[PDB]
This record gives sequence, C-alpha cells and structure tokens, in this order.
Amino acid sequence: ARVTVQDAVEKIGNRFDLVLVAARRARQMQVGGKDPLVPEENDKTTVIALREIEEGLINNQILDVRERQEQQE
Amino acid sequence: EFDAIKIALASPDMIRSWSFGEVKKPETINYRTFKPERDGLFCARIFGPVKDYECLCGKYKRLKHRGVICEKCGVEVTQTKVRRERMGHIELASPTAHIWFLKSLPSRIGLLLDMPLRDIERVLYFESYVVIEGGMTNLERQQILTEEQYLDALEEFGDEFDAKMGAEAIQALLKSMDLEQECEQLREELNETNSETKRKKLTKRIKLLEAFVQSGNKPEWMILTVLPVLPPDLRPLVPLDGGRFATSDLNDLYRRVINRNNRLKRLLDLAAPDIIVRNEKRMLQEAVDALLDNGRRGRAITGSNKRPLKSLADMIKGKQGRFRQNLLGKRVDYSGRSVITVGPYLRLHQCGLPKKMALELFKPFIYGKLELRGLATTIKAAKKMVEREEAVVWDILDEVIREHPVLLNRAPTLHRLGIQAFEPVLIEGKAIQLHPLVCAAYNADFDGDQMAVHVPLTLEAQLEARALMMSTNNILSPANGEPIIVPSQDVVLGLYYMTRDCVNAKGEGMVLTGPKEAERLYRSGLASLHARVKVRITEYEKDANGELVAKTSLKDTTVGRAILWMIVPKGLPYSIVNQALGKKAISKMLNTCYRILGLKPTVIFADQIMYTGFAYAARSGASVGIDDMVIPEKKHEIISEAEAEVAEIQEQFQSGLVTAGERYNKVIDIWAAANDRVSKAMMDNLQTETVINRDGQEEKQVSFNSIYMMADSGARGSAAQIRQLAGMRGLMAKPDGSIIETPITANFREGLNVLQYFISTHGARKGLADTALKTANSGYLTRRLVDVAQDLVVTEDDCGTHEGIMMTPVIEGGDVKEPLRDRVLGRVTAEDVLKPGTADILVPRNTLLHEQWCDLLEENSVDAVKVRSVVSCDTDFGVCAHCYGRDLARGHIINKGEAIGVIAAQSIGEPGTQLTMRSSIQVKNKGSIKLSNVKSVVNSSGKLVITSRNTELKLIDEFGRTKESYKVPYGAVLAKGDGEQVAGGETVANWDPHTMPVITEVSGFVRFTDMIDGQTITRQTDELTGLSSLVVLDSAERTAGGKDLRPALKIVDAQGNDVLIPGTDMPAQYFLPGKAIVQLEDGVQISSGDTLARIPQGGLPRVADLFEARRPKEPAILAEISGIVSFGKETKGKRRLVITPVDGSDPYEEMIPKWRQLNVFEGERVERGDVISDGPEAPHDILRLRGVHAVTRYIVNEVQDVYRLQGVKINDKHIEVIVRQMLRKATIVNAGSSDFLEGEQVEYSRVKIANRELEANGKVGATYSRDLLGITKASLATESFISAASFQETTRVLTEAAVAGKRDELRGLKENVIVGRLIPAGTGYAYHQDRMRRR
Amino acid sequence: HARSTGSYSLVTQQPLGGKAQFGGQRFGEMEVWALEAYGAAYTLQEMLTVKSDDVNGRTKMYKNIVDGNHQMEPGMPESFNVLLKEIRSLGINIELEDE
DNA sequence: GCTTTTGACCTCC
RNA sequence: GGCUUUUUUG
DNA sequence: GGAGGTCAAAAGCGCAAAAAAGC
Ligand SMILES: [Mg+2]
Ligand SMILES: [Zn+2]
Ligand SMILES: [Zn+2]
Repeated sequence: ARVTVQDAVEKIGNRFDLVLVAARRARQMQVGGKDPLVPEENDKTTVIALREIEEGLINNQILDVRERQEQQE
Repeated sequence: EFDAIKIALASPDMIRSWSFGEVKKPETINYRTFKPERDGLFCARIFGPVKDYECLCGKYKRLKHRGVICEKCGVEVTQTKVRRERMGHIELASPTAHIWFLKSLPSRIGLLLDMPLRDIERVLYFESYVVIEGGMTNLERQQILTEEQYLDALEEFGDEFDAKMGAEAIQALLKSMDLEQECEQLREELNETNSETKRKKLTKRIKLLEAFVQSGNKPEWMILTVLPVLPPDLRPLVPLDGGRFATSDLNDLYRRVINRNNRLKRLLDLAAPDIIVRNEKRMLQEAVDALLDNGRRGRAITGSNKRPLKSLADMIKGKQGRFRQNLLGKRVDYSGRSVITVGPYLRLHQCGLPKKMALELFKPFIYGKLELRGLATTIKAAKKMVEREEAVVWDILDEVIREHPVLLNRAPTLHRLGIQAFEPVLIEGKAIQLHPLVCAAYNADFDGDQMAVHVPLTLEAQLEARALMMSTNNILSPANGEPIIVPSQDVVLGLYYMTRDCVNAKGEGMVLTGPKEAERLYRSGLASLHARVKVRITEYEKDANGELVAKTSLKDTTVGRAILWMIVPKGLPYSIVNQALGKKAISKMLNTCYRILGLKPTVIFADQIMYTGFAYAARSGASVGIDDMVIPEKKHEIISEAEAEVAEIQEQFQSGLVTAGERYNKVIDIWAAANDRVSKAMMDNLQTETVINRDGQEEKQVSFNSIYMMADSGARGSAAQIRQLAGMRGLMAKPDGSIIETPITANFREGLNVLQYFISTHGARKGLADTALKTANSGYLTRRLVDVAQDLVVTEDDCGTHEGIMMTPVIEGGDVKEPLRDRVLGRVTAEDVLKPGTADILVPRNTLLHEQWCDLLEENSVDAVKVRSVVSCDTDFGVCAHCYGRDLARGHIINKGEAIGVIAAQSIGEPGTQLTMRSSIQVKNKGSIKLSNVKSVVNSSGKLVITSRNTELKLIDEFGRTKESYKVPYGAVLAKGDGEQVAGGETVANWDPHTMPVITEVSGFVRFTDMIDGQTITRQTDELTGLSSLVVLDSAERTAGGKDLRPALKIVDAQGNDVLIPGTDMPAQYFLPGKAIVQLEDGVQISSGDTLARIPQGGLPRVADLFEARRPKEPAILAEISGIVSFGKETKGKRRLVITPVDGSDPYEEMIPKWRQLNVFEGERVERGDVISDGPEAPHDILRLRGVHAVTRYIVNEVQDVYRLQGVKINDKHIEVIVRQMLRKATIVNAGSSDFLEGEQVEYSRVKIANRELEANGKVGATYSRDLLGITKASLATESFISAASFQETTRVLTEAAVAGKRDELRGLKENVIVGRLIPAGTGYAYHQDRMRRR
Repeated sequence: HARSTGSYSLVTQQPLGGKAQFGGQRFGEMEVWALEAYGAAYTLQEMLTVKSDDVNGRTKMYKNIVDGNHQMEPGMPESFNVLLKEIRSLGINIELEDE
C-alpha cells in the first residue's frame, strides 16, 4: 500500500502532470493487457501505477515512446 | 462541441420557426380522463406524444411506425423526451410592449426614443394620446397629447396630422426612426456642445445607437408580436392523490393570457366601439406584463395563497432561481450523512465508516466484482444476495474498499481545507469515526456536528483525490505558512505532564543505561514518572553533506523525557525535548521536523505524538475538583481597603469639590487597581508550592495543581479564566458602553448575589447576538470576493517587467508591528538588492527569497527592498508565475495552472467570523535621531522650529535601521539637532494641540500695515482677561466691502523689506482668518518663526466598506497639480482655489466650503496629492493623484491593520490580488490613432493589448487612465455575461447583453462550471492548452 | 442515510433531497469553490455532469462500473438546457455556436 | 428597516 | 414534487 | 442657462440540515 506521493511528485515536475500520467498508465493497466513492471501485492490499479512513477521508470516521455511502437503494426 | 454562446434579440420569424404550432384553447386536459386536450397547452399534435413510440390515436405503435404521422390525431410516433424541447407560439391579436426593455434602471425605449419614462407608460396604458407624425401642422412628431387636446385638434386639423394609441403606435413610430441619420446627428452634436450633463447622456445614446447599427438586430423587434410558449414538461401537471391535479403558476398565467387573446380577437371581429377595445387591450397588456414579470409595474397578481405567483423572471433570479440553486450547485448521488465521533486508534491518512453506509455507497461496485468472481450471473441475482448480507458480501466489500478514497466535508466549507480525502476502514455502529488531529482544520467539535461523504468514481478522480486532497498532503495552510496539524487539548496536557521534574520523587538520583531501560523502570513502578536522573542518550545530526553522524554522552534529564525520546526521529537534537513542553513549544518542535525530515517522518512523528500523549494523559489521571480553586487569602481584606477609598471619594462629591466625571474616573481607576492587585496576588499564591527536598528543607517548585497545569501548558483556557474563577470578575459594562461604577466583587467559586448575576448578563447577551448576526454578514462577503477573483489563474512563467513596489517594515512610532522579515519572505526581487556599501550586489535580480536569503538580510541589516508584485504584472488574462511569488501551501515556487484568485478569496473571507461589528513626543529606546522630508529653521532661543508638513522622526540603531516614526505639526520645538546620538526616555518635540499657530517666517519686525480697525480688527480687551490685543472681527459683521479687506500682517526687517528667503523675494503678508487674536504688538521682537495668533479648531463593516471603495462621509480633499497656492474669487457660497504651476497654465478650479477647516495658505508651496482639509482619504482621489502604487499600499495597510488588531495572521499576498481585480477598468482620455470614444469605459487589459501593436507599427498610442471600482460593481462589469448574470441583477444583465447583441467567449472558471466542461485550472489546464492549440 | 441511485426530480432531473425521500446530498456552492481551490477539476466535473443530471451519460456510467471499466463520458448537464428554453420563453434569443 | 446607488426634478449662482 | 409557514441544531 | 443640491425608486440582506403542518 501507499500513503503519500511526495517522492513521486518530486520525480515529476508538478502534481497535475503526475495525475494525468498516472491516470493514463492506470487506464492502460486496467482496460487490457499491459502487465505491470513492478510486482503487485494485491493493490488497486491506480496505486500500482503510481509506484512505477516514483521508481523513475515511467513518465510522459517513456510512456509515449512505448505506445507508438505498439501502434506501428 | 460548441465554441461560445451567442445572445441577441428575437424576431417573429425565428419565433415562428421555433414553434411547431399555435395554441388557442386555455383548457389543459379533460380532468375527466387522463388524456391531453387537443389544441390546448398540452396538445399532443403541437408538442409531441405522451407514451414513447405511441401516438395519441393508438392506430400506430412500436418502432415499426417511427416517424409516421397518425391520420386523425396527427402525432408523430417517437420518444417522449421530445416533449422537453418542442415549443409553442401564440399569435397575439395586437402588439404588446415588452416589460424588461421598458423598465430597467435605464429604460432602453426611453433613451432610444428620447422621452421621459413616465410618458411611455401613459401611452401604452391608453390614458393619453401621442402623435405619430406631425405633418404640416403645429404639432411635433414625438409630441405627447391628451384627450382634450386631440379632440380639439381633431376638428382643427383633421387628417393633416397623424396620431395613434398603444403598442401599435409605439411600434409604428419606432420603425419610422432612422438609425444612421440619428447616429451622424449625434456625432455632429457631441463635438459642438460644451456641457458635462449633456456629454454623458449623449455618449450613452450614441453608444446604444452604434450597438444597434453593428448588431444584426432591429429596434422594432423589441415589441412582441408572437408570444413563445415554454415546453410543456417544464411546467408539469403532476397528479396527487385524488381527482385534483397540481398546477404551476405558469399554466395559470398562460391560460389567462390566451383566454384574453381569444376574447379580444372575437370582440374585434364585430367592430365594437373604441371605448371597449381600449380597456381590453390595456388589461391584456397588464396580463402579458404579469406573465413576463410579476409585481414590477405595480400590484401583483395573487392566487388563493394571497401571495404573488411565480413568473419567468422570478424563476431565473434569486437564490430560489435557476442559476444559484441548480447550476452552480446541485444535488449528487453516491453521498451520505452521519454524526461525527472521535477515534484515537486511526492513523492520520484514514477515517472510519459504518458498514451500512459503505455497502449502500459501493453497491454499484459490488455488483461488478460479484460477476467477475462468478458468485451470481444476473444483476438481479447479485442484488438479491446483497440485501441478504451474505458472508461473501462482506469479504468482497472489504476487498473492493482497500484503497478507494472518499471525500469528507462539513457545511459550511469556509476554506479549502473543508473537503479532505481519506481511505475508509470498516467499523461497527452507525456513526462516522474521524481522526482527532484534523478536527482543528474543519473547526469541528464533537457536540453533534454532522459530516457528509461523497465517493469518487473514475481513475482520474481517485488519483486526483489521492495526490491532492489526501490529509497527509495538507499540513501547511494556504493563508499563511503556519502548520495546520498542531496538537491541542488532551494531547498537550499529556505531554506537559510527561516532561516536568519534581524536586524529589521515588527513584531520584540514579543512572540509567538508555531510554529502553528507562521505560522498564516506569512500568515496574520502581521509579517515578518524573524524577531527575542521568541517562545515556544518542542523537544524530545532518550537519554533514546530507548524512547523519552519531554522538553519545550523558544528559541530566528526567525519566519521562527519556520515555518521550524514543519516538523522536534521528535528525532532531535532544535539546528540543528537554523543556516543560507546553502547547506553544510542542508544535514548534513538530514544525522543526518538517524543516529537516521531509514529509513521511513528520507525519509518522505527529501520529506517534498523538498516541503517546493520549496514553500518558489517561494514565496520569488529571482531574479538577472544588478544592483546586485556591482562593487567595489576602483578597478579602484588599476589598475592604478599596471600599475605604470610595468612602472618601463620594464625600468629595457631597462637599461639591468634585464633579460627576471626576468621581467616576477616580472610582474606575481605584477599582481597576484593586482588580490588578487581587489578580496578581492570586496568581502568585497559586503558581508555587512547597515540598520537602532530599535534605529535609522546604523548597519552592512549580505547582502541580490541576487548574494551573491546564492553564500554564496552554492546553485549554488562559489567565483571564483563572482570574474569573478565583479573583474578582472585574468591571462590567452597560449595553450602550458605559462602565458600571460598582464592580462584581465575587468569583465563580463562591456565590454571586442576585444583581451581580443580572448585570453580568448585559455583556453575554451582546456577545451571543453579535455572534449570531455576524455569520450572515461575513459569509455573504466571501461570496462577493469569489466572483471578483474567480478569473485568476497562473498562465505564464515570466512576464518580463521590472516594475514593482517597495516594501518596508510598518511602524507607528513604537515597536515594529511587522518586521521586514515576514512581509518580504517568499517573493521575488524586482531589482537587485544593493548593499549599504555602495555598488555591491547582495541579491541577484529575479531570485526567490527563502530562509537562506532572508537571514543574509538580517545579518547585513538591509533597510528596505523593492519586490515584484502581482498588481504590476503585465501578462493579460492571467498572472505571471514569478510575480505571484512562492506558493504558501508547498513552500516552493508556484506552478502553472493553479487557481490563485479563489484561494485568495477564501483566505481573506475565512477569518471574517472572528471579527466583531461592535501634544508631546517621548522616545522609548536608545538610538540616533534622523530626519527626512524636513525643512526647518533655528529659533532665537537656540532650538529648531519646523515648517515642513512631511517631517517624520527616525530612531537610527547601531547600524542604520529605522525603529520609529512620528508625525509632528509645524512650528513645534526641537530640543536637539539631527544626527546626534540621543538617549532613550527623553522628550524631543513640543507643541500646542488645541490651537493652530500663525507663526512668522523668519526673523523680523512686525509693522502694522493694512489692517482696518472697526470692520476687520478690533481691540477686544475682554474683562475676563483684562488684556488688550488685536482681534480679527468675525465673518458676520464684515461684508463685501469688509470681507475683501484682508488683514495683511507683512513680515519685514528693520528696513521694511520683504522676506529675503533663498531664491525668491515675494512680500510675505499673512492674510489673517477670522477669530484670530494677535497678542504680539508692533515693535515687539519676533523669533525665527514665532507665533502671531493661535486659532481654535471599526470591524467587519469597516472591511466591507473599504473593499467596496465607499466614499467617506467627510472626504479629506487633496491637491491636484503641482504649483504655488493661489487664492481666488471667494465667498461665492463656497470658496475658490487655484494652483499656479511654475511654467504651466493654472485654470483648475474646485468648490470648498468655508465652514470646513483649511490647512494651507498663500505662503505655502503645495505638491499634488497634499491634504487641504482633514479626515479620511477616499480611495478614488488616491488613485487619481498619487498613482496605482499608492492606493494598493493604503488598502493593504488598512486591512492588515484591522486583522492584526484582532490577532489574525493572513499574508499580504492575498489582499492585493483582489486589488488587482478592482483596477480592471480604465477610461480613455484621448483617442489618438485608436478607435475608441473619449467618454467610453473599457478594460485596461483590452486597451493595452489593442494599443500595443498599434505603437509597434507607424501609429501613435491612446492615452488612458486607470479607474477604481468597488468589488460589487466591478464584478457586474465583465466581458463574460454568463458569470455576471449568475451573480446579481439578473434582469439588468440579460437585457444589457441582449440589446447590444454581446457574445460570450467561455474562458473563465464559473461560466465553464455552468456548462459542464473542464475548468481552465489545476489538472484541467493541460486540456485547454491542447484545445487552444487546435484553434 | 446514504444513496447510490434512487429517484429523480421530474423538472431538472436532479436527485431528490431529504432522508424520507431517499435522496442524495447537496454539493453546495461553497463546496464548489473549495474544490476549485485545489487543482481538482475532474472530481468537480464528475459532480457537475455524471452523478447529477446527464441523463444520457449517467446510465453509461452505471454500466461501465459493473463491467469493471472506470471511465466516464462528459456529455452536457441537462439542467442547463432547461434554462436555455426558459430564456427563449421570453423575447431573448440565446443559442450555441459551431464546433 | 439598512444601506447604497442611481435617476430625475428643483434651483441657486 | 413545487410553494408557504413556522420550530430546532450546527 | 446649467451645474449643483435634494428628493424618490430599485436591489441585496449564510449555509446546511431536519421536523412538521397547509396549499
Ligand atoms: Mg458544533
Ligand atoms: Zn391520430
Ligand atoms: Zn509577471
């Protein structure tokens, strides 16, 4: 579980962009496929995405390059 | 989906296009059957079907007949929702005038046709004739006639002139009036006429004419021809129990108007005599008037309830109208209510929730999860198993609510902390459990206050709540940097009782290995909770490069402090937990953690503090008893002495040697002194006690009495209440304000006889009444602040301007009210901070200030700094990111897209509840003496007399900072020279307060020149004084031949020459005013500026009046232009004054009453914006003369003065934002190359943006002047007519927008809230950037 | 008491009020200001359009939740359309514009 | 009833 | 399901 | 003759709740 997002909002510029990117990542996680990169501990889709933000491995740039590579079929 | 909203007048053509039929039957339904009446107000043919996909005839049914008209009923087969859209029209038999356009505050028809409003109503109501075309007669085209005049003119002229009646005549004359010809005639007229009264009216008329010219509307459309009908479903005939039906006011008025139309159209067919048709048409006009607006013209239509019926205008305006009740705020689903109850075992980021509420709220979520696990297949089956409360239901509910945050609010939601997110945890019972620490933020106590819960649905909402509105992310208030998680009450008492040594206790004087061992002793009962010992402790410091270093030693502390030391994290030093640890200390300690350890450690530490405090307060068992109220022993006898005192003073009144006021003040002072003595004695007796030490001697320690512990720690109460318990209650007041001479000598511990209790209730009733009636006024004020400031969002990083305002510590002449530190903290420097050493850069330009830069200023002792401010930022439709400064919530620079206007409005409006409606100079501290804005002379006695109005005192410290500032009248006495190292507690200035002097200019000899005796001056040797002196006669005896004779006391030397002052040599005669007595005589020596004559002479409403920029009842007039004072042709009822510039012309004139005080004479040089009379200073003049940067400093100072008087801390950043929203409009001065009229009033930002490219090209700019508007009026005058319409005066704003054909852009916050789209703020700001990029 | 989805008022299509009528609470105007003070825009947009009166869209919200998918459709509040017609019921012409 | 504000009529210079 | 009237709590 | 003075009319005056009645 997670209680605060101070470190995550430190990793990204401001809180609003963090909310937007976390929402997009959670939507990808939940609607279909996209196995999360960090092991789960029986948590909801929203928080598990947010953790990936504070690991420094998901952001606006990293998330965008992946999807265009998926859509090029 | 839609770019913008367009509003304009209607046309009979578009009204006919809207409608699908015409209505002719006033009846609605059969009332026998439940079927709609054909051709009535619910006609199935006109509007639509009743049952979905079922025509009235019933011949065609189901989807197969969709889009097909039935043969006999003729009702298309489609869904029933169309009943909400299709409209009807009624063909009026005669034209009818629209009420709104006729009866606004300015009448549209009145100014368009250029007639007084009274005549138009007479014409419409058929009580007076009117000409429609004069022709070749002796009658004007727009002349008003009556019966007798026209009947005489009927046979005098006949068909030569044309005159008619009613709305038909009004429409005929309106259509006959040309528009461009009128516009060009006005254009010719304005440049010719020279009269201010004509200017404004003519400008308004020409502006309205141009508005009709540019807009695609025509004036004749203003008179209704076909009346639209509201769709049926919006005015429903809902059935109740029984055959009766519920009818709305709309149906009744529509039925009345349609029935009257039918009657008049039937009566007109038979050509009834004109007497009949006049009354019928007039009263039909009354019916339509009542339909569109009830009660505007006169007596209102009333029903069986005897109260006025609702109308269309009544259903839009007001709190019960459409806007404020169903668009800005609307009831929601997924919500619940409950009663609050404290829970100590919860962590900071979570709250309780009853099982039933959780189940009811998350029922939609449970259905899905049951389907996923396969426990039930159909939704009906899942609903069946939910209501049974099966064992699986609770398990699945627990699984689905692990991290689903919920919202908590408590009405009223004063500040933005009123709504907070939480993570629910399931509990039993039927009450909502809440964490104690946050109870201070809600201002919620556990005396029956109720909470409401709402539940977010989408992932965006959940993440938004978790990252923004969670409790752990709200620890610094937006109003000011002070923390908002301060522990209070029970916890504070526990911590205080923990850390307090006793001179002797069990197990005192031993040595302990560590805190872990110390806890073992206390639990075993082998040592007292507080007894001084020596313990080994280990503390860590982050003094290295972000790394912790360990150190170990022995400290002399108590057992309890060692127990408390476990929960403190690594970074903090040990000295922070070694004092008594009251309320004020503990919060400070907590705050230090947030300064060093970030956020997670500080929230964990706060939670641990609350746990430990509750536990050790419970184990303490601190209780209050009757014996705890220690009544001082001396108290009794002291009262006797006081009695003896008054026993003498009353005798003085019996002897007549003292008056009523003298005795009153004497007894008041004596009783106050007795009260102070009793209070001091009581505190001194209570606060200390004796207990035997280790060697058997008495030793005084701080007392362990329960009341003293609960008072000193600050947990609850203050010294005033402890006074109220033991010592006397004190002086009490009458309702009006007078103080009762006899005080209440008794305290609450002992009895109060009857009358003492009675007189004690005078104050309490006043307090309750003020508290009850302050919440109505204050909250409303907050609303007015929000609508003014709801358009402010940060949009750009840097504006790129150097303009700013200087910031100085505010001083009244005593101690600094606010030092330089806090006012400038968290802003940006407009210019580089320069060292007192010349040409040294202490602070680079465009650098944020924080703790690391502020302390640099303190060490360097800088005087003042000019910082960038929001009121001067240049970006249009927004605020520069740097200009706003540092965001107070997070502590770093503000980020784009945050709503600052609403935050400032909430911050300033929240503390309003804590407000209530109802001769010599002495230095105090050591320092130098320094004078600026001063010019004076050295008198004969050797001292200095001042002749400069702007003289201000300073007390320079050891380094150069200013400590105090005073205002002194001219012609005072300066015992010391400037620049001398003066000592404190020594008077410096002296003057006469009750008289104003006529002091001379320089050293010279007075010669009796140009005084006329007997009409201007007389030798009034009054017998009460026996002194002969020259006394100027009054203004009554003197007349035009005597008032024009001004006594000119010319100051001359021995040779009789004029004043040889440096630079100029004007003859310095002094025109003496009336009632002036000249004690000095001719030939008497005059010092340097010696006297010649001595002439004789708050709360929330204040804040509200200050913000509205109300003109004060006694406006202190100012100067207008720089130049020398020059009198004029006076005594023309008022006075005349002229200012003569050095080179410029001097045509300015203004009226001044004689009876008001005058402070400036001929022999003074006045700068623009200098006071002439006395009193309050109106904001409009301050803006007009001294500029923008003066008015913004005045308002901020006054508001902050009120707040600091009431002890409320609010940052000055929020105050000035509203000021920026008051200076929105501006008035053109000269058009130049622009395309604006001189008399127009347009937006300052609009002028700046339009003019900016004009100056960029080969053109010249347009001169303008910024104007100030009250918040109430400034809110009304905005471009976005939706927001203005929603706020106040709905009728005026809609009509003004419709007449001008204005168009909305939908760029604000409120107007975006109305139509359901994302607001351009916060998270939604990124979306609008994407949207704006596409267009 | 608490409400998930119950009755609806006939005119403005907002949920009823009062415990006896099994209605939801009132997201007051002051609450709208306070929720505006945060950066929280999506939650306010929810409160305005989906949970209150978007009769075409709020049904799709219920079906999405049961399916496990948490997503909305903005739509446009139904209470605003009423006022439009009402202003058109006078002599004032008010209309939207192109996309 | 409070209070403000704005418009309109009288009238004093 | 709208209005009116009070009463009560915060 | 008009710019100033004085009198008359419109518009607003917390928010949540609950409870009842009555229309
Ligand atoms: Mg309470
Ligand atoms: Zn039919
Ligand atoms: Zn700026």
